[PDB]
Amino acid sequence: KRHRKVLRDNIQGITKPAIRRLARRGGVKRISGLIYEETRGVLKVFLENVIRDAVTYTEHAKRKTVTAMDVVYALKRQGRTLYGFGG
Amino acid sequence: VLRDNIQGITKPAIRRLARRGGVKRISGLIYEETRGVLKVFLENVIRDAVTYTEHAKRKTVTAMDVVYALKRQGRTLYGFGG
Amino acid sequence: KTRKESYAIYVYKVLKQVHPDTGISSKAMSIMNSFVNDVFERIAGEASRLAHYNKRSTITSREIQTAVRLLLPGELAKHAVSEGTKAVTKYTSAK
Amino acid sequence: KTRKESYAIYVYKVLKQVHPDTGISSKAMSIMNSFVNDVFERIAGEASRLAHYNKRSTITSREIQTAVRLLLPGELAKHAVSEGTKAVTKYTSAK
Amino acid sequence: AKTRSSRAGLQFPVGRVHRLLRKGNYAERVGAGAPVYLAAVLEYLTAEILELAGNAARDNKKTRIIPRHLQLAVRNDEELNKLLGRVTIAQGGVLPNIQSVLLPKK
Amino acid sequence: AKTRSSRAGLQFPVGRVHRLLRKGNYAERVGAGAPVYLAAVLEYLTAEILELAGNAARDNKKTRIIPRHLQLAVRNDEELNKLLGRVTIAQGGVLPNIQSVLLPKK
Amino acid sequence: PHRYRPGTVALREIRRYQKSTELLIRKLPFQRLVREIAQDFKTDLRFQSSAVMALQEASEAYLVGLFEDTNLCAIHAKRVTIMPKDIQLARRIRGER
Amino acid sequence: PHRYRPGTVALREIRRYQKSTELLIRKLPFQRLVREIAQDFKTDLRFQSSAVMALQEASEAYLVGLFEDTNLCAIHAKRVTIMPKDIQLARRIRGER
DNA sequence: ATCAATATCCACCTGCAGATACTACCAAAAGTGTATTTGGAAACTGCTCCATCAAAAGGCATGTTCAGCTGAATCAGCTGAACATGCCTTTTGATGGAGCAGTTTCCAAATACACTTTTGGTAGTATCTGCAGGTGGATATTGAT
DNA sequence: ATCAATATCCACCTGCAGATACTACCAAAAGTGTATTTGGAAACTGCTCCATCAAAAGGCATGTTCAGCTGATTCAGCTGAACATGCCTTTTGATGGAGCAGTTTCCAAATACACTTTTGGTAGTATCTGCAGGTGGATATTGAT
Ligand SMILES: [Mg+2]
Repeated sequence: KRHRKVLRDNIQGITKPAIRRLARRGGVKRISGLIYEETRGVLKVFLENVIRDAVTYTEHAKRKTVTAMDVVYALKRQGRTLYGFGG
Repeated sequence: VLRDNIQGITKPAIRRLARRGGVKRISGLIYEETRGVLKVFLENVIRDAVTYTEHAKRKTVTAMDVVYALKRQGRTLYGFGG
Repeated sequence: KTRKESYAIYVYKVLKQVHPDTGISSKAMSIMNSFVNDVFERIAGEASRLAHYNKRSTITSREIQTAVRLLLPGELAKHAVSEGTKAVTKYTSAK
Repeated sequence: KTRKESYAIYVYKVLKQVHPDTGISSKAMSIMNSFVNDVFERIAGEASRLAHYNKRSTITSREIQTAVRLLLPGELAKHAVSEGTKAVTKYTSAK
Repeated sequence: AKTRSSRAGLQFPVGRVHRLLRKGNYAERVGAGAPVYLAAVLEYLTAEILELAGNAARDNKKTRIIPRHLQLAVRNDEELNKLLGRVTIAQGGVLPNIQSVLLPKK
Repeated sequence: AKTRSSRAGLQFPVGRVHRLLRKGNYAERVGAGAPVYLAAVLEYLTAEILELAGNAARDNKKTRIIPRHLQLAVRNDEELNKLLGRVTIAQGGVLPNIQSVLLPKK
Repeated sequence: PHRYRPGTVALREIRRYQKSTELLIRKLPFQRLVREIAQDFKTDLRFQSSAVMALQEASEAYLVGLFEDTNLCAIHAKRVTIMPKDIQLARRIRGER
Repeated sequence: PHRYRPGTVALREIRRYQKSTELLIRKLPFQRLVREIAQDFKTDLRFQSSAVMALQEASEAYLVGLFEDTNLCAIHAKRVTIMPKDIQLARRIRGER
């Protein structure tokens, strides 16, 4: 490794059109201008909660790699069971 | 003067519950609606409680049958054992 | 060389029984595997609790039976109870 | 005739430290007992899963710790962890 | 030399199920009919989902069930929908469903 | 003859907790410190609630804690409220709270 | 002949009932409804007194909270009067529907 | 030139996206967000690519279902436009806030 | 109604990523017969649970009357959809290097298990007392004028 | 503004429901001494995960234009709040009566244990085939007029 990259503001990588698509799938016809920042914030909380639990499982196992299983168990704890990734 | 048991859950009692829930004004249709919801609530919980009773080979539903039923229904109750 | 079990071959047999000329993608199979594991733990979990509640130390087919009635909705519960009872009965007389 | 075990005495002792001239109603005690039992079950159940996930046969204080971190909210987790490690330290260095 | 599966009339592996019940520490003892009953329940459930899923495959002119087919099966069926009310099927999408008022004209 | 609770400096029964852990089928084996740790955590949380519950009795001109005080303690504290977010404390009632739009026009 | 404005007594009852903890449905009618419903699952059933009580506590806590959400839904539609559609919306978002 | 009326294309997009199952957020930006959030919890983490994919499937399924609930809240208010107050009401009734 | 721009449809073609096809250990089923242990079974006995009715205790049903809320109608200001244009960012498919999972085999530290002494915790039973509920009188809120 | 009706607040009093306190067992703690069982520690080999760079492949960003939605305003009609009068159901509490949980003690069936043999299910390597994605031309939907 020559260096290591600094991650900042990646929430803006969740673009207005991507958010619009998700709304569309959710059956939404018309979208107020403020929705995009609100959704970004809601997604950030969602990810924080799940990643925190996933990472806790990673650490408990003394690993440095977050496995699909860490995420699946994290998701399960939070009443958001996922099928298709090993549990 | 017959009148089904559900109707025993009276307008004023439903009114009182609403009040504890901070409700100021209540449409006349709410009373029937509420009775319906309470019935579905009681069905789901009682069913599971009785399933516990039957399993224990009893003819009496215990507090614990109910407590366990509420737990598994995501409605944990404190103060009645367990 | 690392070993990993799944219910896939069983899911595939059952698939072959109900839709003889129908296949299944590996991702669909992965979901089917998840589903079985998921329902396995829920039934076994309920059975576990049920035993404890009654100061039993054994999980018998009667615990699984009650767990199924607790866990599954109405019509699925009814039919799963048949198939379970049926299988147990056959297993007893077959031996 | 049978003995009915309860956390009530310990709850009562802890009440005395925290509020020496405060008592407690029957029902309020019952609630406190439920609360201890519930939290017991949640912590243990999570610790149990941790061991299973990691192919271990033992529930050590490490599982309890991780379990607490998973279950308790931020600041409550922090203090609980310190109280736990404290208790384990005092107990180990005990001749 | 007979499997307990074939003894019970089951495609699902009873030996396996007995074993997993042991390792899961659900109780001290596991009765002999427990894994037989559970394997039958598991098999019943997967047959029910596979049936409806295969039908969804067919309604979409396909030979191979994919996750979307499993999702259509589950979500279109009241009881499977509830059983899996709090589960996400990766790559399942959603049911086509547009609310009335959102449609044009009067 | 000295108790593990006194050794660990605890009011809560380390002995009982160890037992309850074994007879809970949570795992094949239970390490020595686990019940110590667990017991501490239970004691801690109890003291947290009893503290705030005591305070609540105090504010209401009372010396005996009733369910109401436990309710006020729990639901007025963000963290306890979340921990107990899906729990019902019998005879607790609710926090006084009226939505401001329902207030008469001052 | 003094008369209180519509909603004044309502507000008063909110304060009164939010202050207390008594159960708000009469015990007996609740008991009948419990037993009636139980009867369809198993006949000739008996109930511990505390079992009925547990059921009432849980039911009333359930319904009170549902009225809070219901109320929020009515306020969302810029009303102050709860309606069935408010209950229906609350239950749908809760995943009860 | 030809122009569709406001809402026509929107309804088209609803049918299209409700028909398909691919992820609607871009693979890499979502990856960055995961790594950033995680890094703030713990430095020097790696991710199995399928851990990231599992998070994406979970995240998109949460968001699509939140928008259905949100949409229901807008329509409750007799609107066809979702607003932050709609998301907030959904999340409150869901017990998320 | 017609007329035309643009989206959608269904059906067929085709190579290829992702299925299904044949194969050879081995972890895990099955079998077989000692040895333990559970939990129905049966017979109890004693709390609670149902019923009654007696008491009082009290809350709820019904009718009238009007305040003020909800919903319809109307409208302007302006947000948010559609779409044109220009270009960055993600996607995809290389490669290579290290960083870390994951498999295996050692024993030292730790937990089980069994058995014997020594409590702490519980049920029974006997005292003590917070406070629910009532009373009186002072003043606050609300609503009319 | 005043004037009054009624709700609300505080202080003080009191008996008893529901606390705390004191006691005599004993099931389950802790003690003591072998009997297994575990999951780091070191030492492998060996992938996936990360990083980069180039080309390819598409989606994103921004400005413009105006359709039609949101939210403010105003209004009238109806419906739900308030409250009087008026009846009947619930609460209370012996009674006491009996049922059925919960207590104890039994043993026979079923479960754990252990070993030795026999699979079935998995990982490795090598052909088959649904269908994604492209294209074609036929037809549907939308919106102008
Ligand atoms: Mg950072």
